[PDB]
Amino acid sequence: HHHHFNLPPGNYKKPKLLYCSNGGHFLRILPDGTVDGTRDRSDQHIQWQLSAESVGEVYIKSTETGQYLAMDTDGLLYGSQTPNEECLFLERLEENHYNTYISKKHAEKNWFVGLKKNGSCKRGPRTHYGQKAILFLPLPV
Repeated sequence: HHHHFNLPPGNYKKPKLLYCSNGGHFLRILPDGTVDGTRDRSDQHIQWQLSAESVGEVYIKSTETGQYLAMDTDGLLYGSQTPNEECLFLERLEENHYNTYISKKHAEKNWFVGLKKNGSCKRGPRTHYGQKAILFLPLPV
């Protein structure tokens, strides 16, 4: 393993909103695959269903569009129609409270899912332990 194994105390029984404390944005993915963050809780593209493939390994899927959140070879988040190795994330507890998501594919480089204060997604190499951009709080829908 290249990462710790502190896991968040929760399940995948129901869909969730992925709230980012950094700028207070909900993770969003449009039908065309555009990924970003919005503070509009009425938005119809911020609902996600997570599922575990292995303990601590999750798929993060848009309930509205059916797309899987994924990070590409350049560290850009995108929406994949079908599950692939770029769609798996290591879901972990952080600062004993939040959830972080590390790209399994690029785990050795510590590339995380993250949102800047202006609501734009961070590129993998620009993320790292210690940022508020990578801290999420799963909220009920």
